[PDB]
Amino acid sequence: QVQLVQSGAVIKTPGSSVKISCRASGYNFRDYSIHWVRLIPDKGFEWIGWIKPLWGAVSYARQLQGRVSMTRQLSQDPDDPDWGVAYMEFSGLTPADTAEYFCVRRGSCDYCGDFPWQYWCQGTVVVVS
Amino acid sequence: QVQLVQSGAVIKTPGSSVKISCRASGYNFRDYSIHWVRLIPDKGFEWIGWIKPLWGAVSYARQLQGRVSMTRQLSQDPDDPDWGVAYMEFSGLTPADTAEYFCVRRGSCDYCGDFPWQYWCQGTVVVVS
Amino acid sequence: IHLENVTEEFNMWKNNMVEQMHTDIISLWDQSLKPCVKLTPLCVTLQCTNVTNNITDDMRGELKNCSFNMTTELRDKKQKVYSLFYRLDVVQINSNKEYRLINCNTSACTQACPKVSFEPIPIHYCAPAGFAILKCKDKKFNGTGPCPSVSTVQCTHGIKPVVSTQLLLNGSLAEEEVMIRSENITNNAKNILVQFNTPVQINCTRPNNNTRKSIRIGPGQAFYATGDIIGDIRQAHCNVSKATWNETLGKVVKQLRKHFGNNTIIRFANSSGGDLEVTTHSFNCGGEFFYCNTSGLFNSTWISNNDSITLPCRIKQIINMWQRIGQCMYAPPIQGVIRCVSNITGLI
Amino acid sequence: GVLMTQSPLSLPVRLGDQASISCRSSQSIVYSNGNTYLEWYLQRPGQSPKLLIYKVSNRFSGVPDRVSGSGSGTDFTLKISRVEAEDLGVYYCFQGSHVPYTFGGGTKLEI
Amino acid sequence: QVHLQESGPGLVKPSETLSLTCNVSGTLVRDNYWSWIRQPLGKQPEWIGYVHDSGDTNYNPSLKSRVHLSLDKSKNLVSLRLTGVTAADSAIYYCATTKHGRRIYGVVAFKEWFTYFYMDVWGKGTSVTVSS
Amino acid sequence: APTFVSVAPGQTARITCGEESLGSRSVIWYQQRPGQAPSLIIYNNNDRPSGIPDRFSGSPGSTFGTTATLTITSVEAGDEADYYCHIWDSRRPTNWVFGEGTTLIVL
Ligand SMILES: *[C@@H]1O[C@H](CO)[C@@H](O[C@@H]2O[C@H](CO)[C@@H](O[C@@H]3O[C@H](CO)[C@@H](O)[C@H](O[C@H]4O[C@H](CO)[C@@H](O)[C@H](O)[C@@H]4O[C@H]4O[C@H](CO)[C@@H](O)[C@H](O)[C@@H]4O)[C@@H]3O)[C@H](O)[C@H]2NC(C)=O)[C@H](O)[C@H]1NC(C)=O
Ligand SMILES: *[C@@H]1O[C@H](CO)[C@@H](O[C@@H]2O[C@H](CO)[C@@H](O[C@@H]3O[C@H](CO[C@H]4O[C@H](CO)[C@@H](O)[C@H](O)[C@@H]4O)[C@@H](O)[C@H](O[C@H]4O[C@H](CO)[C@@H](O)[C@H](O)[C@@H]4O)[C@@H]3O)[C@H](O)[C@H]2NC(C)=O)[C@H](O)[C@H]1NC(C)=O
Ligand SMILES: *[C@@H]1O[C@H](CO)[C@@H](O[C@@H]2O[C@H](CO)[C@@H](O[C@@H]3O[C@H](CO)[C@@H](O)[C@H](O)[C@@H]3O)[C@H](O)[C@H]2NC(C)=O)[C@H](O)[C@H]1NC(C)=O
Ligand SMILES: *[C@@H]1O[C@H](CO)[C@@H](O[C@@H]2O[C@H](CO)[C@@H](O[C@@H]3O[C@H](CO)[C@@H](O)[C@H](O)[C@@H]3O)[C@H](O)[C@H]2NC(C)=O)[C@H](O)[C@H]1NC(C)=O
Ligand SMILES: *[C@@H]1O[C@H](CO)[C@@H](O[C@@H]2O[C@H](CO)[C@@H](O[C@@H]3O[C@H](CO)[C@@H](O)[C@H](O)[C@@H]3O)[C@H](O)[C@H]2NC(C)=O)[C@H](O)[C@H]1NC(C)=O
Ligand SMILES: *[C@@H]1O[C@H](CO)[C@@H](O[C@@H]2O[C@H](CO)[C@@H](O)[C@H](O)[C@H]2NC(C)=O)[C@H](O)[C@H]1NC(C)=O
Ligand SMILES: *[C@@H]1O[C@H](CO)[C@@H](O[C@@H]2O[C@H](CO)[C@@H](O)[C@H](O)[C@H]2NC(C)=O)[C@H](O)[C@H]1NC(C)=O
Ligand SMILES: *[C@@H]1O[C@H](CO)[C@@H](O[C@@H]2O[C@H](CO)[C@@H](O)[C@H](O)[C@H]2NC(C)=O)[C@H](O)[C@H]1NC(C)=O
Ligand SMILES: *[C@@H]1O[C@H](CO)[C@@H](O[C@@H]2O[C@H](CO)[C@@H](O)[C@H](O)[C@H]2NC(C)=O)[C@H](O)[C@H]1NC(C)=O
Ligand SMILES: *[C@@H]1O[C@H](CO)[C@@H](O[C@@H]2O[C@H](CO)[C@@H](O)[C@H](O)[C@H]2NC(C)=O)[C@H](O)[C@H]1NC(C)=O
Ligand SMILES: *[C@@H]1O[C@H](CO)[C@@H](O[C@@H]2O[C@H](CO)[C@@H](O)[C@H](O)[C@H]2NC(C)=O)[C@H](O)[C@H]1NC(C)=O
Ligand SMILES: *[C@@H]1O[C@H](CO)[C@@H](O[C@@H]2O[C@H](CO)[C@@H](O)[C@H](O)[C@H]2NC(C)=O)[C@H](O)[C@H]1NC(C)=O
Ligand SMILES: *[C@@H]1O[C@H](CO)[C@@H](O)[C@H](O)[C@H]1NC(C)=O
Repeated sequence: QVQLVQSGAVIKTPGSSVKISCRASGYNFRDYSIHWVRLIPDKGFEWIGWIKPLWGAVSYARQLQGRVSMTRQLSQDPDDPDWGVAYMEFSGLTPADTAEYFCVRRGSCDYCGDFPWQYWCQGTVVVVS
Repeated sequence: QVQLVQSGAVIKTPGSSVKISCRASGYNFRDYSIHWVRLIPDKGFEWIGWIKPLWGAVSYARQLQGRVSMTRQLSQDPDDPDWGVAYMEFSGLTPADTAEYFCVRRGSCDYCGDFPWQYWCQGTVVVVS
Repeated sequence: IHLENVTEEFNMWKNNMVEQMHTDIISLWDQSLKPCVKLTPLCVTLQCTNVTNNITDDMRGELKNCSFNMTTELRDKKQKVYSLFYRLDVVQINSNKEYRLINCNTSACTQACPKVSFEPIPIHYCAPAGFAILKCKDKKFNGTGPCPSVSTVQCTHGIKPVVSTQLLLNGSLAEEEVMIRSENITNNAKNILVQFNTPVQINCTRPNNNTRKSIRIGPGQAFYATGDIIGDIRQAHCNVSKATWNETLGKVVKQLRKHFGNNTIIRFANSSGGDLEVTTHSFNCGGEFFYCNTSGLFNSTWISNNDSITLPCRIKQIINMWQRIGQCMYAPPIQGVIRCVSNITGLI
Repeated sequence: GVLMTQSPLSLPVRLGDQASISCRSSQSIVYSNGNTYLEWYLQRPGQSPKLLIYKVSNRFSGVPDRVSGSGSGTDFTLKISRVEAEDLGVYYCFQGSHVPYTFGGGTKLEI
Repeated sequence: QVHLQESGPGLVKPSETLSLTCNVSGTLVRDNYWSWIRQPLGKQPEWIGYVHDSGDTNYNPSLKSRVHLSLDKSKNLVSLRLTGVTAADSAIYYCATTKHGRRIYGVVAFKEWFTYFYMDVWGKGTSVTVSS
Repeated sequence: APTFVSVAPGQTARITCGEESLGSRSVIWYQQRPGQAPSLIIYNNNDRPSGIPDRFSGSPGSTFGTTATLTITSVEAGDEADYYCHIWDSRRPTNWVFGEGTTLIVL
């Protein structure tokens, strides 16, 4: 199986920084990309960025640079190499940033492209005072 | 070669217990069974039982169960795997039990089956007061 | 495919391809160990005590809480750490009472890696180009003597490897009847394979609840010791059904009386003795090895005219399979209450 | 043998209701290419037995759209959605993987 | 209708063989499990233990040596003897009945169960005073 | 030592007592009226005997690693008594002494 567990929803004051940890398990974490996407109410989806955990190579959307940061943490043991953690840190909060955020993975088939996602985290609600 | 050494003869009081250690060397002891046979004067031969030294799987004659017991001791070293010890414990003595005891091994050839023996210990006299 | 007007004598006893499989499985069994940890730094002085439990004077506990010095990742510092062990893995070196491990006076030991599993899987053997595999397809066929309806095949059917001494598990079912097979039944030194038809379901469990606890021995080393036991210290056991077992003995007595005369008393008894894992019967249930007393089945006699059976087990952690001179295998403890369901299919 | 175990034999089925006749084989009936050859028979007292289905699913030419076979491995169940008076009588299973083939015992539909 | 009645000497010198009695009502001495419990002033009670006819004579391992319980089938009483009264012995003492119960949690054949006890009714007490 | 269980009448009181649990247990709750003898109120983990009043609910004894509690609702002036727990843990040995007293005073 492929499992993606996020953290819980959170109240945050305006102008703070928010950390969201997407934890993946059930596959070799060093192989696939982790993308972050947001759903704002009454806007449609909006892409945010992606990370490759093999070296932590990141890339961001244009209209959110200087505000987002991505880190990762691998499993370093010969027993349980599967699980991986990807942290998102999101700063410069506005009340427009109240939305729900999703971590996703590339679809596992070989003919599947880079963007069409298969597995989805349960979604995290971020709400700004 | 195959060598089989027993212990010495013994005077024993009636109703006691006796122990006989048949020692084998010259072959891989983890492979062949060890049988025990007795010679009573004016009775002919008589089978007693057998042991497989790999796990101590024993089997006894019916008319001596509850009285006899068998143990084995392997060689646990990477240099001398060959030598092995079998112990017989024989209890519930009568003066009819005064006889001569032999430890034997199956013949080494492929087609010769389980029972026709080849090698023989030098025999031990057990004499009951 | 099939073949007609054809008769071949077979043999199971002087057959090959079983002589190489006992070499193949051992040689493959060794390969899944050499990439794993050695236990040179763990053969060390132990300081043991009884686990917290209402202990009796006559009856005895079966878990020992032991503390010991151990190295760190660094070489200068050391640490004190504790675990739980069974009675069958410590011996008393000789006020105080300090123990040691059992296998340390003969061989250093290999921890198996907890990532790999020991569960059975189907294996299909196949013959290369220039050979063939014949298969007897007879109903009534005692395994020795000419089979009258052979059929060739490219590869064998599903062959799973299990490990068990008495009461072989997940076997192949008989077709209609119950069949006994042997080499020479008037001889006794050869075993007697009994293969019956209706499988006896067996439940086996350990109700205790474990916790594993990682201890770093050095760089990249992890000794998975047993942590704390939550709940009631209970004994692992197995259940079988009473009526199904009383029935399946009634079938095999009817089958056994064909070779021995109709007027014969047949009775059953516990095993005569020896080492541990031939008196009881052993198996692996999801990564842990049992040794379970089977006096509760073979207590019978047979005249020539809702309940269940529980039977209690013991758990060793180090095994010494195939009685190899330089070998042992510390098994890793596994989490949670554990059980498994199987089909007793044949006897030996 | 590869003898079929029919379950159940007798099914007194009222007119208009469903019916389910299962067979269980001793082995898998997988033919050496991938296409198992299963067959389901008719029988009335006084007629020769004739075929309804010749596959897991694909049916004999001339058989109406109420009889269906399904299953896998060993378990293979026939399902008739609406039962008429023609459906009464003995049904069977049949194998096609390897010779000799085995018939079952015979499953009677009644009222 | 059950109640008990304790009686002791009342004023006790130290290093003295104490003795106590307990009168019954309705239920005789043969019928039920009996128990003696002590309690110091302002303290938790101390279950000294229980007794019954035919070999049910378990004691507290705290005292374990200087205490011996007794019965009275003739007069139908329950009695007690203590040896060597100390200064900490000043406590109100309770004769009482108790009822059994088998708490089962595992398999019965493997002795995975235990017996618990609980006092249903109580007595009145007698403040045994240790003093010169 | 006396834990103060000052509660308003009509409310819910929760009395904790004893050692943190290890195995499966069986708890007994008593009470001690001032100047009088003891009296049982709860005999199993969640069972009260006949004739006793209700509204004394007990926690189930299968919880592993908690302290034995006792739930009272709608207290009064007659309920003024000291309390005692008496646990029977299936791992620890036989308890030859009761718990520590949790006195109950009504507002
Ligand atoms: C193999 O076969 C054997 C033989 O049949 C099986 O052994 C039986 O095992 C079961 C459970 O494993 C056991 O059942 C007990 O029954 C008791 C009497 O009914 C119950 O009192 C008890 O359950 C209570 O205890 C648990 C642990 O404390 C609680 O979690 C549970 O909720 C129950 O507790 C309630 O009741 C108490 C009463 O005071 C109360 O305090 C609690 O708060 C709660 O309200 C057990 O379930 C049988 O007695 C065993 N023996 C027999 C002959 O059946 C074995 O299970 C089989 N194994 C397999 C794998 O099949
Ligand atoms: C005789 O034949 C029978 C039939 O196969 C065997 O029974 C099976 O035994 C295996 C191994 O003992 C069992 O496999 C284990 O099942 C556990 C239960 O999980 C099941 O149920 C959950 C809940 O629905 C599902 O999510 C899950 O997919 C299973 O269907 C699993 O928890 C086990 O996984 C554990 O081990 C792996 C090892 O890599 C770990 O990575 C996991 O994290 C986890 O800890 C495992 O999958 C199987 O369930 C048994 N079958 C049945 C029907 O119960 C007998 O074992 C065999 N006899 C002998 C002696 O071997
Ligand atoms: C096996 O033996 C070890 C011996 O060290 C046990 O570990 C120790 O267990 C005691 C309790 O028996 C712990 O003491 C308690 O600690 C807590 C918190 O510190 C405190 O609140 C208590 O009052 C009491 O002092 C001790 O901490 C613990 N030490 C360590 C290092 O774990 C262990 O419990 C035994 N295992 C089993 C299963 O019995
Ligand atoms: C087959 O059944 C027989 C009959 O019960 C078993 O014999 C019995 O075995 C037990 C354990 O070996 C003996 O118990 C005693 O235990 C004490 C414990 O210290 C020990 O000191 C004694 O020397 C003895 O070992 C019991 O005495 C014995 N029965 C008789 C009549 O001697 C036998 O063990 C069973 N077979 C198997 C494989 O279990
Ligand atoms: C901890 O385990 C000990 C094991 O000895 C338990 O002590 C024993 O408890 C029984 C009551 O179940 C005592 O009485 C005996 O009962 C049988 C059945 O009626 C009776 O026939 C006997 O004559 C005997 O009276 C037994 O004397 C007692 N043994 C000892 C040495 O104290 C103890 O109850 C257990 N405690 C806990 C908290 O689990
Ligand atoms: C710890 O276990 C040991 C060994 O089991 C206990 O020592 C003896 O155990 C036997 C059988 O359990 C009893 O018959 C003896 O009476 C025990 N000897 C003593 C001096 O008690 C030991 O009691 C256990 N407990 C502790 C606290 O050490
Ligand atoms: C772990 O190592 C320590 C350090 O040596 C041991 O503590 C010493 O033990 C010896 C023998 O028992 C005593 O003579 C010393 O006095 C102890 N040292 C100190 C500072 O007290 C300890 O015994 C080892 N084992 C365990 C289980 O802790
Ligand atoms: C297995 O079956 C074969 C033939 O079905 C048996 O072989 C014959 O057995 C009879 C009596 O058992 C003898 O009179 C014949 O001489 C045997 N023929 C041969 C060629 O051996 C065989 O004995 C059976 N084995 C067992 C163990 O039942
Ligand atoms: C064995 O012990 C573990 C200890 O963690 C139990 O796991 C806990 O189960 C409870 C019950 O739902 C959960 O609330 C906890 O969150 C669990 N702990 C963890 C760390 O996940 C486990 O349930 C026990 N086994 C059984 C059969 O009860
Ligand atoms: C072994 O355990 C399995 C667990 O599923 C048992 O199967 C079920 O047992 C319950 C008993 O409470 C029955 O009510 C169910 O009908 C059983 N399931 C099925 C599909 O039959 C099984 O009975 C156990 N076997 C033994 C011998 O105890
Ligand atoms: C296997 O189970 C049997 C059945 O309980 C055990 O035999 C009992 O052993 C005790 C002593 O340990 C004796 O007091 C009983 O009399 C025995 N029962 C019978 C019917 O003889 C046997 O000990 C168990 N196996 C092992 C290795 O302990
Ligand atoms: C043990 O043998 C039984 C035979 O009765 C197997 O049970 C049947 O298995 C088939 C194939 O998996 C199923 O279609 C049937 O529904 C099963 N019957 C029942 C009553 O469950 C069983 O699978 C075998 N294995 C185990 C682990 O029990
Ligand atoms: C290892 O120690 C055990 C315990 O005394 C002993 O029985 C065994 O003989 C020892 N091993 C060797 C090879 O001496």
